[PDB]
Amino acid sequence: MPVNQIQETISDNCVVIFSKTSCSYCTMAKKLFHDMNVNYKVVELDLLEYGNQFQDALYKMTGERTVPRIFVNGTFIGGATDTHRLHKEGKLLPLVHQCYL
Ligand SMILES: N[C@@H](CCC(=O)N[C@@H](CS)C(=O)NCC(=O)O)C(=O)O
Repeated sequence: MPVNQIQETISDNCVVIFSKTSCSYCTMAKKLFHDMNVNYKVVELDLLEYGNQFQDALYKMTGERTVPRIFVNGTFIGGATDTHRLHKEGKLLPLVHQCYL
């Protein structure tokens, strides 16, 4: 069940980016975490056999189906635009640090 695997992945990784391989928003979100020296897990929905079902479950969980859907410490933070805003505000690295602490 995709909803289970989603929950498993976000619980087992500090940062998860549900992504597609040719999405410019996703590339930007990867770039942001990379530039912060934060390790992330990428799930490429376009390469998964049931990625459509994953995208459905991400809609049900988060309220929207667009990629990227980004989780930090098991908490949905937004898409690419939200993540950049949270980073600009100094809200993102504290969430990353809760993970470890
Ligand atoms: N406002 C969103 C924009 C994301 C977005 O529009 N993503 C496109 C892919 S580039 C999308 O998900 N399109 C529909 C789809 O692939 O299902 C964000 O900042 O994350």
